[PDB]
Amino acid sequence: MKEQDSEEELIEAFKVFDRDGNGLISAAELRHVMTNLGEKLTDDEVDEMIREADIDGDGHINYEEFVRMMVSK
Amino acid sequence: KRKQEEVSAIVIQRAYRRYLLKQKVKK
Repeated sequence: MKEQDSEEELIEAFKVFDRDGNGLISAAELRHVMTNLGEKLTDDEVDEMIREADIDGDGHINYEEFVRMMVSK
Repeated sequence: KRKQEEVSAIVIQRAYRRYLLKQKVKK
């Protein structure tokens, strides 16, 4: 019906980089991490995903809303 | 003490690929 190969993997994958404790990630550090790894994640592509994720106050980003909208729409 | 951090970073990277794509079929 509606798999969750990305949702579950995204929530879990991000969880590994949890800092806030509740379930958030810093875009500042998250940028260098992802870009520095994988297939050299572009700085532009990472800037978009993080911008739509949330980013409030300093740089807190909940991977629940980000993943939610990522699949919800 | 395997760096599982990078691993999760690979799969999550795949999500971004689908994210940028997904919402982009026609009109």
